[PDB]
Amino acid sequence: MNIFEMLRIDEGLRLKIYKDTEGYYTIGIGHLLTKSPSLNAAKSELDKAIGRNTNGVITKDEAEKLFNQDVDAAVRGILRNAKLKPVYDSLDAVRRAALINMVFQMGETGVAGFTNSLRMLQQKRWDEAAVNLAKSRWYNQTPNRAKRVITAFRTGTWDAYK
Ligand SMILES: [Cl-]
Ligand SMILES: [Cl-]
Repeated sequence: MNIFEMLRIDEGLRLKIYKDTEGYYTIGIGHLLTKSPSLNAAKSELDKAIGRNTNGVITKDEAEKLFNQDVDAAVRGILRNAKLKPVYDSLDAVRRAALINMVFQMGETGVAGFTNSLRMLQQKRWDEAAVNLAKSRWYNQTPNRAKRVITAFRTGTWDAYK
């Protein structure tokens, strides 16, 4: 298992513009287009991202390309963040993937806000961090996904995804 396969499972793949769990226009593999309520604004961002007049529909290759860029950006966001970097550096491979997943989902800013959880991860207090990670809107809004990511932090294995 790896970061790509993990996120492909959590986000799924959709070739036409759709609304995410929060109701925002998205496409492909969890690629947020805009938070704006307008479909046109969404279509405009899509075309700008792909480089062609899409009409709200992309190909698989196009979805994957956005996905590669998005994963790359998540990692780079973590490494550039003063709060996140040190955590990330302290973790093993599986747990690093869990942190990337969260950043992909909520943004660096969002994750950087889990101050207490981050400290616990850094200290390697797995069970404690898992409980703390669960006391959040994130867990309450997308519990199944949250549960899978939390298990990875807790156990250091991909069991939840197998
Ligand atoms: Cl983009
Ligand atoms: Cl969920």
